[PDB]
Amino acid sequence: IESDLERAEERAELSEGKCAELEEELKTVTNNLKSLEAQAEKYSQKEDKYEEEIKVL
Amino acid sequence: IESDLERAEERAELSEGKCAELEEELKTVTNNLKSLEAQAEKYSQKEDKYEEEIKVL
Repeated sequence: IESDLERAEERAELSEGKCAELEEELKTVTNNLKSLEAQAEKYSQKEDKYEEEIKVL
Repeated sequence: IESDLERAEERAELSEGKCAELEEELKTVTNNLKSLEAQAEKYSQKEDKYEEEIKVL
């Protein structure tokens, strides 16, 4: 039973490590998505401004 | 020892489930990020053309 307990412990440790890594990856990619969305909104506004400038000039 | 082993194995199962869910989230967010990268590239091309026309005018 002691050997069985050791095996269970090591499996749990590996699973937790993978979980932590996945958490970090998701955090990074979600931050990237947020930044890109803000940039896209600003770009739409800039595009409208540029079209207005084209018309007036 | 037997009780501790049972609890450890249950913990490992829970961690594995969490890892699977994290994998799903990561893949979904990755796809969304790629789509928005393409959108931003289109934004960049539009801005380039508008800038050129502004210069000409």
